Amino acid sequence: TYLSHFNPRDYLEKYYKFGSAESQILKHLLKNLFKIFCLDGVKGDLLIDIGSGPTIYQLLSACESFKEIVVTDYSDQNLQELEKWLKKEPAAFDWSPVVTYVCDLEGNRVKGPEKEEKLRQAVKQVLKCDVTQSQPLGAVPLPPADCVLSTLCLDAACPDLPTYCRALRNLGSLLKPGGFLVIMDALKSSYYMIGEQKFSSLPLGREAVEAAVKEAGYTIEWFEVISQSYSSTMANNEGLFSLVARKL
Amino acid sequence: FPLIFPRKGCG
Repeated sequence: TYLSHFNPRDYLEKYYKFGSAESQILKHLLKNLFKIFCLDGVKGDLLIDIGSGPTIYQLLSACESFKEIVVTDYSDQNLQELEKWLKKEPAAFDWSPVVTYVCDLEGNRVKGPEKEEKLRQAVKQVLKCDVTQSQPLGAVPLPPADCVLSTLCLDAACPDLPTYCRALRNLGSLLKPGGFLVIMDALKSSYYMIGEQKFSSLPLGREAVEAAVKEAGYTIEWFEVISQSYSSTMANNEGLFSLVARKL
Repeated sequence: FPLIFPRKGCG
């Protein structure tokens, strides 16, 4: 059903079982998250994960580099699903094959159970976010953070370049001067809206994304294209990218 | 929503 895309658990079961084109794209994301947090020096005390949705794959390597992680989403349902796993409930999603993959990428310094435990311990707060708001976390009493991570969670809320830029500028209020912004996102994306019977598209390319980051008050440390074009019946892009930036 | 891969979450 297309309605499955409105259900956080159906979404997990459709794509993340890791047992496919999507699995190969996920390995590209995981290799680059490991590179960012564990080879390229993005480390510190406090990391805020924006638009976490119901997934934890984006935090597995990050929890080696940050003592505290705040996860957030605009949807209560996403966060309910995520909390099933954080609280170790039996009906939670089985992330074990993914966790095992990341432990192997990290050279098996930790085994899966110890990695899951380190992540659950690091997650200190589960909060609503809204990148469209000048105070995206609603002014919760968090001190300025060392990193904000935004993985594949902006295009639904930011339908065009100016709104994308403004969301990045709003996220900057969460970071200390010099604090890292890590974006992962899709170049020239489109997603088929079954209800409205049209694609909705966000034309991100390197030059436009770099400009949006720099006008949102960051300096770019590194941009990289990390996968080739992908096409399913319901989405397209011309590859995924990651970008590491520092707040002014 | 809709969460259609590679979309992961809702900022």
